[PDB]
Amino acid sequence: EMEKEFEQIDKSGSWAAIYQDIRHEASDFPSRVAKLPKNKNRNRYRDVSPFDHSRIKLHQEDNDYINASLIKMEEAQRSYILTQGPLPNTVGHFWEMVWEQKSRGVVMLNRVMEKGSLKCAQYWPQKEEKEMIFEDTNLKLTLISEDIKSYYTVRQLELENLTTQETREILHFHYTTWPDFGVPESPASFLNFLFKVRESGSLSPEHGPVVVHCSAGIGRSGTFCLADTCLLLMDKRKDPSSVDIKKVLLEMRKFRMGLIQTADQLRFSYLAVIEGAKFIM
Ligand SMILES: Cn1nccc1C(=O)NCc1cccs1
Repeated sequence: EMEKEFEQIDKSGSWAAIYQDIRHEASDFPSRVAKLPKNKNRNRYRDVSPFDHSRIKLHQEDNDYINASLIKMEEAQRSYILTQGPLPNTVGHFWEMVWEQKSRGVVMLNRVMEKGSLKCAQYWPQKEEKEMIFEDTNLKLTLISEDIKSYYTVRQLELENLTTQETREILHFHYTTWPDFGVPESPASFLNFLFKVRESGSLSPEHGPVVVHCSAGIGRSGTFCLADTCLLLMDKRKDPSSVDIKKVLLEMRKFRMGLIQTADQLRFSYLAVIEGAKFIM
């Protein structure tokens, strides 16, 4: 059981060592499409690429590329799209992907500015009466409502396909309090946030996969999916303590490289799952 494993690694301070074994065991697949020179300005970080086998393809004939990966967790019946924070020139691609994949929710785990640099383009409208048009992908986006709480903001958005005049409601879940450095002290507000996304229906098989992003789409985004999948497997299995976080992380790393960036994020993922298990048992 992971509670005992947590105390062991913690008391022995072996987090950097566990983390290195995961790094060495992790899959490596080709990322040829990401490295094409025509896609250079579609990537925020040159060292963070989707694998060709799991990459999301845009349905535009010109260039189908976006830095986004489909993570398919077969046993848990959960899918997620993990992507980078959009760039100024990829905001239209981002919303085209949301439209094409029939996603109901967008989960954002970063602020637009952190450590005095831009981590993400401002890709949603700030006021009801100032809608955004993406001319390149023929989509209109309107802020319908905004509910600001202490740790997170939920926004209702209307996305309209200008080509067909269909409209969908998208929920934007914005976790606003992840610190500039390190991880939250307690996983309580992160768990609260995860239960709010679950309650919305955004993670349900009726809809396309939820879109999850931070700046690179591997660190905080990784923590989100890892905690959700681990807690769901504890509901589903005859023996809840058969759930090995390290195994789940390695299975997720077959779909996108680098998920969980630091030993601190690994420790925080254990803590979130251990604490979340109390609300689930
Ligand atoms: C145009 N270009 N040549 C090489 C790399 C790039 C590029 O645009 N990379 C992504 C980012 C743009 C601004 C912040 S990050």
